[PDB]
Amino acid sequence: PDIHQSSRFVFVPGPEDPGFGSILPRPPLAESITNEFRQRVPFSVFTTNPCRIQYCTQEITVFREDLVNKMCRNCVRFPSSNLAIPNHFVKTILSQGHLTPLPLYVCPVYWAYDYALRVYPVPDLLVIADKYDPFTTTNTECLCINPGSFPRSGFSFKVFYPSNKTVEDSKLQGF
Amino acid sequence: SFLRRTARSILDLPWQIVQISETSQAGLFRLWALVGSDLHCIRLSIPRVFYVNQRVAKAEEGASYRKVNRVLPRSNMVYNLYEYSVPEDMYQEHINEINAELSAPDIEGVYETQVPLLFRALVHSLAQFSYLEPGSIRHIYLYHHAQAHKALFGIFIPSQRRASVFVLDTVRSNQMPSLGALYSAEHGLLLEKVGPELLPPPKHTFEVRAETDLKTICRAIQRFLLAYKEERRGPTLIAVQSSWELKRLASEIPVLEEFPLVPICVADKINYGVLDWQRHGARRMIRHYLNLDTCLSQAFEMSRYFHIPIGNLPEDISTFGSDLFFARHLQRHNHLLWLSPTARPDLGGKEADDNCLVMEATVEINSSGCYSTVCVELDLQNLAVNTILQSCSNTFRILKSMVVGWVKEITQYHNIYADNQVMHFYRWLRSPSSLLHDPALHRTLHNMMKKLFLQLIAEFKRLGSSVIYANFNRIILCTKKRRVEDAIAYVEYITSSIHSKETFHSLTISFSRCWEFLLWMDPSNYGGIKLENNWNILQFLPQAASCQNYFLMIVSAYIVAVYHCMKDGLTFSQDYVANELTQSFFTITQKIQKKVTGSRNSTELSEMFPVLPGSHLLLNNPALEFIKYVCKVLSLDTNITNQVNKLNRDLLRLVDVGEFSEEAQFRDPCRSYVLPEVICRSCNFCRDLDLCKDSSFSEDGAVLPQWLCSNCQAPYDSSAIEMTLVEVLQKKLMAFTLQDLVCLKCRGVKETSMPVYCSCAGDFALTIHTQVFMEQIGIFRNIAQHYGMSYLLETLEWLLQKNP
Repeated sequence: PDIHQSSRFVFVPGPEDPGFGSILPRPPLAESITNEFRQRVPFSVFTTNPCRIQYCTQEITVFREDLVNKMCRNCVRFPSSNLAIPNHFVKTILSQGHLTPLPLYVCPVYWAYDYALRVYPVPDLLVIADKYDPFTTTNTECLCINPGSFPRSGFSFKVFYPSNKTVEDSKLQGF
Repeated sequence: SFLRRTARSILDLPWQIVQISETSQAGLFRLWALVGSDLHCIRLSIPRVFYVNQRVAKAEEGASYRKVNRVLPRSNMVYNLYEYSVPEDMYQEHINEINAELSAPDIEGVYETQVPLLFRALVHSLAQFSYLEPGSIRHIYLYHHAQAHKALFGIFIPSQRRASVFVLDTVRSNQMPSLGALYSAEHGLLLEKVGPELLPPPKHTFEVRAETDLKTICRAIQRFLLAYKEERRGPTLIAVQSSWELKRLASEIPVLEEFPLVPICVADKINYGVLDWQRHGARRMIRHYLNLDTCLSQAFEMSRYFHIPIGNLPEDISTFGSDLFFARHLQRHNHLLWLSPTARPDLGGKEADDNCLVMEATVEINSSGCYSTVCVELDLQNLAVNTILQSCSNTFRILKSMVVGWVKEITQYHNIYADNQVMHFYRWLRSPSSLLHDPALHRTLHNMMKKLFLQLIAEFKRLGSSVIYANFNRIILCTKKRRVEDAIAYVEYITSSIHSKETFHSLTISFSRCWEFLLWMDPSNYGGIKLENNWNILQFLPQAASCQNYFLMIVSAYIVAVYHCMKDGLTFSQDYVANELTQSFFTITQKIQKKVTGSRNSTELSEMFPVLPGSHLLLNNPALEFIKYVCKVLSLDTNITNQVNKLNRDLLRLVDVGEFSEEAQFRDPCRSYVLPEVICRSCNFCRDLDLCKDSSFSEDGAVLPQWLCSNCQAPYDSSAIEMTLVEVLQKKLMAFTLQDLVCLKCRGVKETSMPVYCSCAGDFALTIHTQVFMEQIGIFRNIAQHYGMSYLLETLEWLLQKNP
């Protein structure tokens, strides 16, 4: 009863999902593939990717249309290497202030709705859930996280406490 | 360690399967092979090759920068658009995780590095693998197949009279044919031919026993089979004839030894009432016992050519023959061992401008006059395998070598593997599901086959003849006005023979079916005497005031009169029939006008017209549409348009509608839309399919039988076509989004993104205009509405809602 009646199960499809392809912002998948879930779990939503969560006192952006390796593989002179890679990535995404700071043929977007992919003003939490390794970092008092490719990354989901303004760097290989 | 120490002079114990079992341990597999007894096995592992492409900056427990010449991934990367790409560097797959600092010392870049999706031979002794003789001698026989209320397990072996068939929801009853029809009372003569692969003689008299409980069936069958195998020699295979229930190839209880790929594909899709067995269900058990021999001999002869008998993929996609022959030839001339994602290519990132070809010749000469009549027909087959014979490019040459090998393996008397696989080429180079840098190969085939087909059609000119229609499967020709068979014979035989000689093979041509007089403008509009009338625009006229019937009457009268003039002769009669029409057409138009405008049930005369999935015109006043359609066919079935234009000026003024107005102009009532090269699994053939043309009202239940493959009468299915249409929508919308923009004054392309005007003062405009997509979306919407494609309608409705 308790998780069913409290927890919001929200789904944000990406490229490897039915319906519209790798064209952003990704629309929700077909309603015939959601209605049976909705009718017996009313505390659930099927919506776009990226998506915006407003908390009572915080604001969060969720996005997973993968680009970390895309950033690395077409730097002008070179990327900046080692464990600093995620920090340089979030520096890039924050300074550019747009979830897709790269050309259209590399990451297609519907033209008129390009404003929806904006990272200005900066959100309180920025969740970029790429297939890349999971990470956590922060810049300009914005928290930024990748929950990562869970099957490859040793079952490393992540869990966030907005009222405490903190996150757990978990690893559920031990469950 | 190995099964034996003295393996240098290898013991010639050939394999039956290699069973990759990474579920047990990382990279572990079991090798199953033959001794004089039915089986033996050993547990083994192989170094699984990453092409890491770097040992210098990043390293592991081997400096295996060895034998650098596999350059073909680096050539496939043209789609990735990088340069000076020298071949390779290599190491084992040590973990399920990358060195994220991707780089290479041979030339700096980023690479896929994935390679070993299947083990095919050992590394750390190997035999010649001739005399493979992979048939094990003893095994149990089994079968799975079911309807939900009426399921059927079957165990029946010639060594015993006892059999078993037990599962049902009708707990009060039992399956009745399990005795008197499981006993076939029929042994087939081909058992004598394909017999010697089995130890006991085949025999088909049986009796059975029963159970009824979902807890008990699977557990009991497990105990039964494990006990049954001890009647025979202990270690055995279980020859399952088919696993059509529950996909029980993999989902069955543990076998304790090999499950072989004896199961037939799901060809007999029987979901009817199971009480009808007699000799039919008998053959479904008994002739499939012969298919033990058929499938095994098929797999063994396939293994003669690529050395994997019992775990081989044929009857599935069946690509592994081509893929692994091509791979080992690309090891003979060392290039690559290929990738196979669910997506198509062997590379990483992609520039979508090159994919636009995937996102986005067959002439209709449309002779509705008929001059050098004969009987007009031709047919062409196997054009792709005929194409490749006439010509990084060493991979293309090796593809020709492989095709030459298979067509050479077609024996001078009879062969079936080579035949089925030579047509497997024909469907493989069409199927979107195929892999190994697949779209490049599809494009290569289509380019070369276009050139070959243009040669074939063009070189008819040196013999007196003319062509009405041409497609890669269907052609229509004319040569003379009398003695149709003899007139056709000289040109068809000479052309077919010299096509083949000039193109290294093209003789897969045939010509027999009757059209002895034909006025042709596609199935959209034609008629001919053998009288057949096939006019698609006729279907868009109303049946009110008998307008369809009057169309057929006028057209048939014209055809029959001209045909009578021709037969009496065996030009000038055009004018005579034009005068007869000057009387009759006038009278008919007066009649239908007075009737249809007097019909009091007409809320609007636009409501009078029928609707079909190709309908778009705002048809309004049926006599005018009648005149327009009749005058179109008259204006195209003769070059003498003068009387037809006079008939237009007469009857349009009779209607009191003005000439040169837009309503007086003809437009095609049907928005034809073709899905090309639809592949059929019934016959391995590919053909083009129009979704708007067909008369949906007369076949609404039978639309998919109506959408038959022309090689047979087997259907194409709504589910696959609906998914295909959605995929077409997605790639088309991607092309729209990534389209170029062109300035209206100087017609060059926009160079960079930020300007709103050109270098001159001109405005930019779309290269892919939105009304094209609105029209194609309307086509897809009418298709989906007429054929009930709800998922496609969901996607279409969202795409229509987010509009101006």
